[PDB]
Amino acid sequence: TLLNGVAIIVGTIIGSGIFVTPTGVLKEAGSPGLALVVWAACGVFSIVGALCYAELGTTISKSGGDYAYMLEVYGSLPAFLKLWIELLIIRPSSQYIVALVFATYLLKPLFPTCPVPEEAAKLVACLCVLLLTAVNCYSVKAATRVQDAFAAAKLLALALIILLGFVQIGKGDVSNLDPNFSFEGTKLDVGNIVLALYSGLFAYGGWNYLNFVTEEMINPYRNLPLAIIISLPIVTLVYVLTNLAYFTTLSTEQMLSSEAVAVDFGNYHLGVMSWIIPVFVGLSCFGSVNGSLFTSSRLFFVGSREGHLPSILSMIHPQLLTPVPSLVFTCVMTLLYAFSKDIFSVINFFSFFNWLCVALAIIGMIWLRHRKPELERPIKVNLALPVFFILACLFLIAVSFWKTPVECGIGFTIILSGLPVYFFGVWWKNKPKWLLQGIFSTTVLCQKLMQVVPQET
Amino acid sequence: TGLSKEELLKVAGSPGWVRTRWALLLLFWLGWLGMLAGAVVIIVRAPRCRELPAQKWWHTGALYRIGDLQAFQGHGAGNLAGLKGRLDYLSSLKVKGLVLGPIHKNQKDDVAQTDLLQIDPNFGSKEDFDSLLQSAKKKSIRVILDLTPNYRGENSWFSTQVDTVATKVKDALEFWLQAGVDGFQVRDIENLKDASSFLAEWQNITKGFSEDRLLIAGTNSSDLQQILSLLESNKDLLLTSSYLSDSGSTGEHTKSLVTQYLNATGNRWCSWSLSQARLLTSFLPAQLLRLYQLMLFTLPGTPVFSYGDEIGLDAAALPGQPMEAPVMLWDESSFPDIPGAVSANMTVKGQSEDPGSLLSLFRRLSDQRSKERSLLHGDFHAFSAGPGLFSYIRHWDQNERFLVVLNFGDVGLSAGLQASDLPASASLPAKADLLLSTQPGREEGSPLELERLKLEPHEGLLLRFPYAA
Ligand SMILES: CCCCCCCCCCCCCCCCCC(=O)OC[C@H](COP(=O)(O)O)OC(=O)CCCCCCCCCCCCCCCCC
Ligand SMILES: CCCCCCCCCCCCCCCCCC(=O)OC[C@H](COP(=O)(O)O)OC(=O)CCCCCCCCCCCCCCCCC
Ligand SMILES: *[C@@H]1O[C@H](CO)[C@@H](O[C@@H]2O[C@H](CO)[C@@H](O)[C@H](O)[C@H]2NC(C)=O)[C@H](O)[C@H]1NC(C)=O
Ligand SMILES: *[C@@H]1O[C@H](CO)[C@@H](O[C@@H]2O[C@H](CO)[C@@H](O)[C@H](O)[C@H]2NC(C)=O)[C@H](O)[C@H]1NC(C)=O
Ligand SMILES: *[C@@H]1O[C@H](CO)[C@@H](O[C@@H]2O[C@H](CO)[C@@H](O)[C@H](O)[C@H]2NC(C)=O)[C@H](O)[C@H]1NC(C)=O
Ligand SMILES: *[C@@H]1O[C@H](CO)[C@@H](O[C@@H]2O[C@H](CO)[C@@H](O)[C@H](O)[C@H]2NC(C)=O)[C@H](O)[C@H]1NC(C)=O
Repeated sequence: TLLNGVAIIVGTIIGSGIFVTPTGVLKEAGSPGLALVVWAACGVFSIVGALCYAELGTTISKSGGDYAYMLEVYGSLPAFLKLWIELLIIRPSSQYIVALVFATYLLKPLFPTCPVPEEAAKLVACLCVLLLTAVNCYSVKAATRVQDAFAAAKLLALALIILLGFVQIGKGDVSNLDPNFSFEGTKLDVGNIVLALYSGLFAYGGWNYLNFVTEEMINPYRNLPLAIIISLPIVTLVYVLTNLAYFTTLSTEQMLSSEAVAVDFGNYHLGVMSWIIPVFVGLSCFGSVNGSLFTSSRLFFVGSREGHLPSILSMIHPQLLTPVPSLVFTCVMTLLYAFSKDIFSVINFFSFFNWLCVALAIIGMIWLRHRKPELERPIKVNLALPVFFILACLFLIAVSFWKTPVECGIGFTIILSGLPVYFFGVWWKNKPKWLLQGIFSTTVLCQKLMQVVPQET
Repeated sequence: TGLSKEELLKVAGSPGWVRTRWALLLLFWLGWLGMLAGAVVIIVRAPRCRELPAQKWWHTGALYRIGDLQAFQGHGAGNLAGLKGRLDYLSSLKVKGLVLGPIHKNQKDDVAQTDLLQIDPNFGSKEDFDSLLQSAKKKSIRVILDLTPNYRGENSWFSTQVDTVATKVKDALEFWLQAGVDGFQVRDIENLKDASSFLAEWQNITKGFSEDRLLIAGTNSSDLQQILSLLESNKDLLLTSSYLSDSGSTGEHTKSLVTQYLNATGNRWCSWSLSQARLLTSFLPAQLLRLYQLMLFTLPGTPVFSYGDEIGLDAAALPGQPMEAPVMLWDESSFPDIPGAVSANMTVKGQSEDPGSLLSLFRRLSDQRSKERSLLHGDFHAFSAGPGLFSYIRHWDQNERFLVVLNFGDVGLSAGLQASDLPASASLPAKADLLLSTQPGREEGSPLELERLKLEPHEGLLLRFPYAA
């Protein structure tokens, strides 16, 4: 369908990171002049990235996503190393942030001018997850209705911010801020700019492993690459209009202070100010870790089938079936990031390995443009476009060792831990035979423990 | 594939494994409700918030006295429309208001020929004045209109019969509020007979239209007891005086005035100015100019300044000049009578590029005063230190705490900042980051040690340290 290719794909890319990241670009850019440039410079950069995946999703198109696209290209311990990162780094830490933001927009309507304690925002973050991972261990068809009510709340909040931000300039005192004092200034050109970009890049993502099923179910067939070029400028439009409601109605010191900017817009604008904003921002962040648990199970079914990822996972329950050993594995790793210090220390830790996973996936496209031609590419983009993409993406990582190398130091530590469990995983000689009974011993204990049965082999 | 099949599992998993499955399921919702109220504990025994104290617009930054426009610009430009281009400079200082005037019709020394409602045509007309208010209000700089009647003679208040003189003030407060001014000022009310009854009536009139309007008043009095007679029935009345103007030049003498004037009023809003009309260089030597400023921008109240206070405008350093209203200097071409008597450092332009100048000190302080919620309306507590110091702390609810250290003597000392009296909410740490200094030669950003803090002769320090326990 012509328009429904956009309407499905716009609500997918609008995430709940828009209620977090305006504070994080503002403290790494200085003024709203250079802050609104970062929202536009992240605007264009993600049209380039989604075109690189609009073609790469169509060439191979097996099943299993970004992992399986690299499984075709390398097909060895590079594939497991890419799998060892997403189970441990990308998928846990991005769910913690949305859970941590669900806390601070729920505990900030009763702490109006002060700061929420660190130790209490974590225990409402953990509570939100463990509550929500247990719904998905129960009825899936009940949890899918729960996915319905949170799409509507994410749009009612982001419009009511606008229509109150629209009349606030129309009531009087046009250009109530007019601040661009560091639009030419406060710019280190290496450190603070990239750190402001990581907050902007987080703000809408999921143009990578979410669009391939989005096109597939209608089969409109290769009018999708225009359908994202229509779509992603609508998202950069909404993500810039919402900052215009922030910089006018708030100040640049009231914004960088608080943790919930959306309630400061809500507090000043209206006196009801409690039934509206932290509810609608609260339901919106409550859905992005719900729907991150529907789609979490798909990865396990692909990895265990290929001989990676030992087969305790990818087993499903009897009555009221739901992938139970997988959801337990994700929620444990999610709560292991409750040992973290700052939320923008997590976004900088998340987006380091997100944007190295993306960059090697597209270097592997050029080496599949160099080597192995005639693979029936339904979509081929101009090859000058992906080399715009890598040369920027090496520029993000190479400055991220000049800036905060200790978190990337423990990030390369955890991927040297995936190397011996690779050699223990598939390369290992089953010669000593003491362990082969034990692997069967350990696995059948968990099946008796959880009541989970294998796939229909 | 290493497993037990669907049918083989339903053989093996049934017996008493059902009970250890219902036990781990029931231990979940207990370990969930255990984490539930374990968070609800922390949300109840948490220190709450102080509610914010409904500030007015003058609370939030300095004011600025401009008495002589003639000087304020120069020759040829001494008018209201030539003043209207200066708001780019006045917002460079981040002031929040202007003491403007007096601009009304004063011939000389005559009651019947002094009309407060008519402007003096040496400045412009009412339409020029309405151009000024409307241009200022776009930058959010309010305009306070000075209404001292005989602003050209010896006695300011026309020594003959007075109830018609106050009647001229009684309608002039009605007139200019309709034009939309946001505040007034009378001066020299020691020349007013029964000041405390007319001021309280005019305060009823300035608050009679709205509550966003103020009424400053001046006197040459430095008597602590005489001021409080004026502030007896009136509490929402600003009142500048020469109370701090008498020197002493010592800290414990200066400490005694600030504490007592706060103690005798309690905790109301002050207005920390040296005099009612003049400059700071009238009452201070050349090296204390950098040192008050900082103290002025940090005490609880509204600092009130005059033009040239930020550049060190010294009338004694430049001959051929009226003490009452010195040449508002701007550039090297600012003193047209004797060329070469003005150095590069002296004008607005030459100091606007040096990061160590006195005007560079004024913009950093007026920045922090208008943004930091401690220096906006945090509470004031001083404490004892060495013999020639004056140190104090500004601190609000949970925001950033501030520490000021001033050395009013010319002997280089150490700190000795014994707190011993402050609450735990404003308890000092061992180390604290340095924000600025008056003398150059410090590492701005490095946390200094307060017990090993050594002071230089005439050096101020502003430090900061966060809320902790
Ligand atoms: C945390 C969640 C618990 C609930 C879910 C249970 C999941 C259990 C496994 C968790 C880890 C899963 C990823 C393992 C890494 C991939 C390995 C792989 O792909 O092998 C395929 C391989 C093939 O399985 P198959 O396809 O079923 O034949 O499976 C295995 O080899 C299982 C090997 C288990 C041990 C992994 C290596 C651990 C070495 C360090 C052990 C340290 C223990 C702690 C010491 C004491 C500390 C106090
Ligand atoms: C203070 C810290 C928080 C407290 C504990 C934190 C961690 C708790 C475990 C993870 C969070 C559990 C979320 C809830 C999951 C169950 C929700 C549900 O109702 O499902 C219905 C599900 C199906 O119902 P059924 O038909 O009765 O089986 O219930 C279960 O299958 C039981 C699930 C409970 C498992 C809890 C303990 C996990 C065992 C991990 C084994 C680890 C050793 C093996 C080696 C691997 C490690 C290397
Ligand atoms: C207005 O000024 C008067 C006279 O100085 C102050 O005293 C009030 O006088 C009015 C006259 O009726 C009385 O109703 C009040 O009771 C007096 N004060 C009090 C206690 O309210 C008065 O304080 C000034 N402003 C006001 C009215 O608050
Ligand atoms: C305010 O300034 C005047 C001007 O010198 C001080 O002196 C008074 O002057 C008037 C007439 O000019 C006399 O009638 C007074 O008797 C003078 N005062 C005294 C104490 O002799 C006046 O003292 C100053 N006010 C204060 C409070 O010091
Ligand atoms: C000044 O503030 C202090 C409290 O800090 C009070 O002074 C007290 O005054 C009484 C009576 O003169 C003495 O018995 C106390 O010893 C004083 N205490 C201190 C700490 O000095 C009082 O509130 C204020 N002074 C006056 C005169 O009101
Ligand atoms: C510009 O400032 C300089 C330096 O502060 C002044 O030149 C000094 O004047 C003092 C007078 O007390 C002399 O003691 C110094 O020897 C002078 N310094 C130099 C380097 O010669 C100068 O006076 C200032 N500008 C004006 C017009 O006063």
